[PDB]
Amino acid sequence: VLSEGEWQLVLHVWAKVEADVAGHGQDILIRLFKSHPETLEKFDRFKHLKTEAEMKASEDLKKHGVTVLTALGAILKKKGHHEAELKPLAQSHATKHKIPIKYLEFISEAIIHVLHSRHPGDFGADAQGAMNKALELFRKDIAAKYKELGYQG
Ligand code: HEM
Repeated sequence: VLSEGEWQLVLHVWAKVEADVAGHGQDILIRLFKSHPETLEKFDRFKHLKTEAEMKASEDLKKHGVTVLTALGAILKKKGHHEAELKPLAQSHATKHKIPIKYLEFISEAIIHVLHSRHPGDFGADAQGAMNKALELFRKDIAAKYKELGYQG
């Protein structure tokens, strides 16, 4: 469980992300695709993008970035009590999108990197630690749903 003070740190920085959801969403998906190219191959709708400049230019990619961060924000603000938000997400990602749990670890890494770049003063070691915990809690819960369904892997 995170403590109340750890959840404060997480939601303090997130309220800054929400100042520019679209620009954060871009940076994170682009970081993921460059760091782990195999993840881009899961997206039929972005597979054609070949360079970072092409990624940056895509309005559809920027739109999806907002989709992703908006779902994550709704989860984070539930401070652990995120059963109803997380279930639909685990089901589509396991059964329709076919996303390994490992790739959720990759995009967690991408989120922490971007937060670090954009918000040093609100993202010191204590905040990074809390955010890491929050994202581990997100993964652990997702992984349990995957296991139930037969997808752990
Ligand atoms: C922070 C973790 C993530 C969140 C919050 C998340 C959230 C979402 C949301 C809310 C949607 C649209 C509705 C749905 O189909 O569920 C979506 C679609 C999708 N996600 Fe994720 N996602 C996450 C991680 C990933 C990762 C790591 C991958 C792949 C490497 C992935 C692949 C997809 C694909 C393929 C779609 C369908 C895109 C399209 O064709 O419209 N997701 N995701």
